Amino acid sequence: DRVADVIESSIGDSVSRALTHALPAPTGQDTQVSSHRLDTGKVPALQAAEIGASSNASDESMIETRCVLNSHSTAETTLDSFFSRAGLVGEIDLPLKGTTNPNGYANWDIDITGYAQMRRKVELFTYMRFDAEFTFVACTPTGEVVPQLLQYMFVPPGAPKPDSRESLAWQTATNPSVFVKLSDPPAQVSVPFMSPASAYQWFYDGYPTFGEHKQEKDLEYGACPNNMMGTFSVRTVGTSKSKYPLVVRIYMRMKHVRAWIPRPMRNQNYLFKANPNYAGNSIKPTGTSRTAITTL
Amino acid sequence: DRVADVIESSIGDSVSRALTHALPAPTGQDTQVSSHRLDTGKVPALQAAEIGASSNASDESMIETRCVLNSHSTAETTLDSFFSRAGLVGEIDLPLKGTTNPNGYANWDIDITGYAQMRRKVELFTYMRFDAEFTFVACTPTGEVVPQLLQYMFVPPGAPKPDSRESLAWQTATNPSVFVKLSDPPAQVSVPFMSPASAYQWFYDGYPTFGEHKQEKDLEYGACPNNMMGTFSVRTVGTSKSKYPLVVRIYMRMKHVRAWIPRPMRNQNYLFKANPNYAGNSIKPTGTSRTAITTL
Amino acid sequence: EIGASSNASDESMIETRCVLNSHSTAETTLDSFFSRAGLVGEIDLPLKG
Amino acid sequence: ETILEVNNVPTNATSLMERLRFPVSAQAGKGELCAVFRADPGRNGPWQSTLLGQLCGYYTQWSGSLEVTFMFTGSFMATGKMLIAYTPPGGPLPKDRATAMLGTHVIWDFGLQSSVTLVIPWISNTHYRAHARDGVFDYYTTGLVSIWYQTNYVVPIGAPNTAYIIALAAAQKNFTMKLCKDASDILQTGTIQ
Amino acid sequence: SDRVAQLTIGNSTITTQEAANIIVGYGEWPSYCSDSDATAVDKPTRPDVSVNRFYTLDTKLWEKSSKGWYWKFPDVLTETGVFGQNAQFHYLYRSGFCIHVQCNASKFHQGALLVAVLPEYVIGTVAGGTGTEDSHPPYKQTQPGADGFELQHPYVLDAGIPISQLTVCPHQWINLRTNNCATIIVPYINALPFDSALNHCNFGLLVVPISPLDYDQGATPVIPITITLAPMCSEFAGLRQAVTQ
Amino acid sequence: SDRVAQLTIGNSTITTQEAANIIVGYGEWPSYCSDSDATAVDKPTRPDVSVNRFYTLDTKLWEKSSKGWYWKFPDVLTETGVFGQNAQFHYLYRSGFCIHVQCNASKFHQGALLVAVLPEYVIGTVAGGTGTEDSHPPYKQTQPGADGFELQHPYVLDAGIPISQLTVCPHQWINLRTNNCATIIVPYINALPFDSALNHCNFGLLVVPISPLDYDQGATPVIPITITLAPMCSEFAGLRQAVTQ
Ligand SMILES: CCCCCCCCCCCCC/C=C\[C@H](O)[C@H](N)CO
Ligand SMILES: CCCCCCCCCCCCC/C=C\[C@H](O)[C@H](N)CO
Repeated sequence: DRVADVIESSIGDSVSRALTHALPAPTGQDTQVSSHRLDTGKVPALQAAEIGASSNASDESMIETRCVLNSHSTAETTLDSFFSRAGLVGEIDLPLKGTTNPNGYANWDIDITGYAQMRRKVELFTYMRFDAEFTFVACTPTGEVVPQLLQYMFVPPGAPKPDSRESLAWQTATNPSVFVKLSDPPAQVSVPFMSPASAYQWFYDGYPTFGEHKQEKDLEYGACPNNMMGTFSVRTVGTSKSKYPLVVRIYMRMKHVRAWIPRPMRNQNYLFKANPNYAGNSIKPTGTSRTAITTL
Repeated sequence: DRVADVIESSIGDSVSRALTHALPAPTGQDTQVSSHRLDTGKVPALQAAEIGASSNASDESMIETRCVLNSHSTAETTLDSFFSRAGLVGEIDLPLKGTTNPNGYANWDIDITGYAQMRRKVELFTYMRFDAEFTFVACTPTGEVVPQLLQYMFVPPGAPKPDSRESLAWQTATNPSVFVKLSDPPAQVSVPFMSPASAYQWFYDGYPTFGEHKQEKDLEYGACPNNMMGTFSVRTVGTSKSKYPLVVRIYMRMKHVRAWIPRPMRNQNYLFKANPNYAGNSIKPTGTSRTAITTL
Repeated sequence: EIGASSNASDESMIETRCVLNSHSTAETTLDSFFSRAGLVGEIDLPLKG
Repeated sequence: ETILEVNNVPTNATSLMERLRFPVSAQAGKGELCAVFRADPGRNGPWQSTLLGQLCGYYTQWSGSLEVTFMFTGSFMATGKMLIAYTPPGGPLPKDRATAMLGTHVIWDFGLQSSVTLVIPWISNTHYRAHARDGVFDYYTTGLVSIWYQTNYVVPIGAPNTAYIIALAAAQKNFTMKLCKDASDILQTGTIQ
Repeated sequence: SDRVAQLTIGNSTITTQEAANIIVGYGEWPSYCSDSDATAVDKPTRPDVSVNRFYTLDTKLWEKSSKGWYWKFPDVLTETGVFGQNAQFHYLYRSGFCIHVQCNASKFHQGALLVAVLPEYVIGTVAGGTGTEDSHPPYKQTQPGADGFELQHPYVLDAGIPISQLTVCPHQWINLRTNNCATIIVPYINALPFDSALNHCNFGLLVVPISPLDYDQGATPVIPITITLAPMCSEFAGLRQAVTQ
Repeated sequence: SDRVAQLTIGNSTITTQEAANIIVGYGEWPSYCSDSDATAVDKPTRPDVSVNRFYTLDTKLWEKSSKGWYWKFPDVLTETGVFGQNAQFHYLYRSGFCIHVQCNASKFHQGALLVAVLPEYVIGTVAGGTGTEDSHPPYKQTQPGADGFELQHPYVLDAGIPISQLTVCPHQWINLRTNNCATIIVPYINALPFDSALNHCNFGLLVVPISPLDYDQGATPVIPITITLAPMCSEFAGLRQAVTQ
């Protein structure tokens, strides 16, 4: 390197320059004693919101305050305190006579977007990285517990999915499987982080395949292959048909949680899984309304 | 610079790696004593011309030689010894009655390609850098010397060229000019290196203007603006027409000569200035011929 | 409006490289500009006139 | 610095003073073109009105960077933004602003400071340039300069709809010339009595 | 001091005399990928000055009844100059950005704009108006190109989320009373070190007039808006043929 | 040892098992321009791996009655890939080159080729056959593109100079008895530090069969010749629009 453009160059600097840093903060900030002020040139109240930053005025600048020692804890607003609570994420029905799953087996694609209460919580951020904990509660349509043997198999993507109650894929020589009774307490296991990326993403702005994107290939927009973790399969262990109808409910609880890049929370009703679609005719405001702005 | 691709990079190395170097050599190389050899594995005679290099065999390897001390000088084959000899480069005619220059003034564009003897010498290389020395010999068509006053003006490119014997451009307030008689010895001056480039080039493979190169703009191919050094102008100093016809001959001698990139010497007859054109029908061999290869 | 020339340079406006300039300024001096002879007068001495 | 006659359209005796400035006014918002001129100080055109052009007329070769300054002489209540672009040699006259943005340019915002400067850097293959003209010697062109509307010329009620711009040109600290010659124009039509 | 500014990168320059400081998104500057993060083996190319320079896309007119517009990055620059050629010749892409929005008026005009950057801005449909039809937006709406696209329901941001919470994203305001420009600097935002520039869009730029434009009859009625952007720390890898689609 | 060779530059590789060493033209390697030599002020761009890699132009058939061919540099690569895009986007250009010519046959074929590099190879005309007409060659003959052009009078090299003195230029031979490839490395040759890639051609490549091809009937009669080249230490400066002509 001889020319004095390469020596002085900043190309190749891989270190991130951070303007800010994190500080310990176990409790809320205290309030100190302040008195009256009568001066020119110091205006804590006057701000400029066009800059794009929040107001830096404090309690002591605007009014006269007293000394208060704040010991309120901030430990309930962390991510593990907010997300490590189990919620319903799926439901599987195994009826005797019906059209959905009459043959005694069912397949469920692993997804979180099926129910609104957990979907709205998880869609506050763009990227998320966590471990899981799945609990399976099984019973009859009326809630009664009956003697029966069940099998749950986890099928990673690419593995052959069972096609019948007596399929050869139920030998589970490689895939993990669980044998449990309906008289036992609900089964629960642990799940790692399996994404090929560094974090799950709930919003993907793009197409997964190359080539022209026509109108008959529009169902591929927004589909991220890195979130497709496989299939959950269930059957009644036997050769003949079972005697009772069954219902299975799945609850999942996160742990070891990290999150990035917050975004506005959902405003309208949900319509489809993995789709931000909303009802065009009925758009409702975020909150309530009143008759006049000058009254209550 | 942090990534270990920029640190190890060789980009920006402006130093030229030279495989060879120049050595002093004022005289021809000597010859040493050699004797007979009878061995296996040493073959100075066997060569491989497909490599692209010249043979490295010497006198001592092939025959038995004696010790000879060589004192022959190599000082006559240098570039200054080869080029510092004046030769005819132009000629200007100023007749009384005629069609070429009947009004008493003439303009000559500075060029070397007008005469073959110096053109063939200069076109052995591609680039050349030198000073000049111009000598003007003036006389009548029969050689007689007559009393007359002449003026030579050097017109750099962009300056207004005279259009008559009484032009206002002959005030030569800025351009250098020479007033000389025909009874004086020939005038001679010195000329520097004026090219905007670092060397004159006799061959330019390209076009000087941008845009489409059609067939009606084909007279611009090979024209290098960096070689156009101006115009040489001559007139008889007076208001009325002169009494005698005149002829002017220009001789130029190089000094402080440098040259680069030799090329094959010209083989065919010259046809046009600044044009490698040759006669298609009559292509002649480089040398003579004989009836048979097995005889002399 | 001040009446002075602009003080902006090459380095302020665009990204540049290191260039070593060795071009001489000796041809723009007053002696180099004026020490060249030129016609200033002319006198005519005719026989009849 | 000396005044550069970019607007060398008129030639009548009464209209000779109108060559010193060119107008600006409100447009339709498409990014229209205002003016174009060449960047050769020694060539015929706008640069003949400056002292730099007259002085370079005595020298065959030159080398260095140039500088052009534009001053806005409108009212205090007028606003606007402009794009001034320099196109290196080899490129045709830009058809629109999208192609003109690809060269070296500056964006000028009217305000308290009424002037902006555009620097024409030295970009050439040879160390020196000779004087360029149509034909073989157009090998020495320096390029083109164009002025485009960025947003608009906005003015309130009660202020004039048209303003004018004055262009001033000079040279930088690396400018040099050589090979002194005579001026192309001689100011004498006969005998000076 | 904070009002006047100059931005110089490459061979382009921007001067302004009415500014409100520069926002550095998420408190981080653009930078190159480190050896620990990198996964591909081939060395990338860094053309530097030929791709990191300011580009201007188009001019959009602000009316009294405007809704808003949005652009997709880096979809705007995939057809412009050396950056476009490099992006469509290679497979992998990464870079930061610098965004400058310009809009000027007089001292008798009033209005306000919100300029925000939202990563992974997925667009939804109106689902036929009743929520019964599972439609998807056409390719024109998802990636509009360098011409942008106009919002239909700015209140829900055309995606079902409120606009009143868009200030959580890196943003500025253009108040015609105070300033006439907004500058935002964005680092490379993704869960992968490299990605395709023809299949993935990193973020989107939103310009929505919160307070409508107003003026008295006789003043200039044409108030344009112009967008200028410049890549920062661009990297390419995976050389192959040139594909445009 | 000197017979087998491998050439690796960029993402391309060439392997040969019948070679006759590598010629380094004029005993000099390609390098970048120094500060003393440079004249322009703007900093150049050095895309590196995306432009310094091997390119193959076309395949030409060797017959028993062939005359010869010639190519012009860098005119061949002005339409190929990132090098072509950079060359037609910028004004100034400089680089070296590496040339590899391939031609293979059997042990029963015979022939010989001369591969030479001649700087500033200006082409003349036959002047109408009598030397009376001052014509000039068309643009097709001067810059034939990547398809090359066939010589009409190989004895005078189509320029009035003998072929028997072409060995003074950097050259190799392809003798079907000995080897089947020729490699030459050329530095940047010009009287200027930078130059235009669309108006000037630095040199030309000549392939002339001195000894004619021969073989007995029954052997393979198709003997192709292929040209592979790679720029070295490329530099560009003077960014503007993209011009092709
Ligand atoms: C007997 C074992 C049964 C195993 C039950 C399923 C375990 C597999 C869980 C995979 C990881 C869960 C998280 C999945 C990814 C994302 O959350 C969703 N794709 C979002 O739509
Ligand atoms: C009274 C002074 C008269 C001066 C006579 C002419 C002097 C000017 C000489 C210029 C330099 C000579 C060399 C010219 C360049 C190349 O040699 C030719 N263009 C080759 O065609």
